[PDB]
Amino acid sequence: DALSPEQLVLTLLEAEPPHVLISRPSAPFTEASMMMSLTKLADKELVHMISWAKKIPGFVELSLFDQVRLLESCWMEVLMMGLMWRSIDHPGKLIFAPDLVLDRDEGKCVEGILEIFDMLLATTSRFRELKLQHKEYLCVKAMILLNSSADSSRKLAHLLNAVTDALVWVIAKSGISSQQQSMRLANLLMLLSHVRHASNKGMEHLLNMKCKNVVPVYDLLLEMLNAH
Amino acid sequence: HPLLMRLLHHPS
Ligand SMILES: C[C@]12CC[C@@H]3c4ccc(O)cc4CC[C@H]3[C@@H]1CC[C@@H]2O
Repeated sequence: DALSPEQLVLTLLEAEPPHVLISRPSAPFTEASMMMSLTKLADKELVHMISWAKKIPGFVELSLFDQVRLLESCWMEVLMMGLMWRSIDHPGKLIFAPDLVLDRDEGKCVEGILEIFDMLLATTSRFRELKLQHKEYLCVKAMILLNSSADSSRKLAHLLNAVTDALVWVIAKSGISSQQQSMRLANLLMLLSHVRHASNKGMEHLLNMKCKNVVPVYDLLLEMLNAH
Repeated sequence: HPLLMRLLHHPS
């Protein structure tokens, strides 16, 4: 009952992290200060991601080992899924935060990032084309966490099954034909390969920026990144 | 994973 589709969607809705309010530097963006802004933001969002995950019914009931490895495995992709949702109604732009809004061309100042921006924007545009709904977004983001990477594996599979059931239920609220609900479901899930692809490139790029000492990273971002 | 384990066990 705590996991009926409607109750689960409502819990995910209430579980949403708050808007991480960060601003642009007064100065124009350099390679260093853009990366500092983006990594500072990501670390702050990493703090809130853990709190968000703890509010998904049954997540804290999972083995501590599973809770760690799932968050370790999915965090970049979840971060990117959040970014695309925030940016869905704003073509050509990436709404990293409400006061941190970057145009596509501004990625030119950081080496290698522009290609990733294009992946993010291109994937966001497909989600806009499909008219991704907020409640579809909530289920999908939770599915990224839970499908990433004894009694805990059963609890995990069951918890993943419930969020999937919730997405099917949200889609069924539209009242389109059973054919079209299936097509919509496939279209949404197939886009996650592109988000995953973007997250792997983003991880690689961030690792390179850290080793080359373009930016220092701290706290939770550093730890997640040292872990791989 | 010290910070991740803290934030998984400590509420804030
Ligand atoms: C990981 C990077 C810094 C942090 C960026 C971020 C920061 C916050 C966020 O919500 C999403 C993203 C996606 C793009 C990320 C970047 C892609 C390459 C760069 O190294």
